[PDB]
Amino acid sequence: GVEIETISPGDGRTFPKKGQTCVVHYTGMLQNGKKFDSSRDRNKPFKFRIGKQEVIKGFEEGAAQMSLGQRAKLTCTPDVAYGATGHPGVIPPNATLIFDVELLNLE
Repeated sequence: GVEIETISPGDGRTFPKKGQTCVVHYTGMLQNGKKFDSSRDRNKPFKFRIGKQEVIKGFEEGAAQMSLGQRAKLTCTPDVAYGATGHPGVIPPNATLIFDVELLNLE
């Protein structure tokens, strides 16, 4: 369950593919809750690649459904990120995730 609500600008044609490393200024948010993660704070914008199951599955499909310069708005289901177990002390079990994601990559 990946729902994209795109803030427009970018190009919409340079899509991420396999074997590519992409750079994201992500921003976490809990539904009816506060912030829990921000790459904007640490100022190291989280270089990662595609297809190695590094990130969660809900964030993985959202990165492929964007392009260079875009600014999406993720909405993930509990079963794709943590909802059975829950990340200990940081994410409660059966939680719904909200993300502000801007992709400014290379490659």
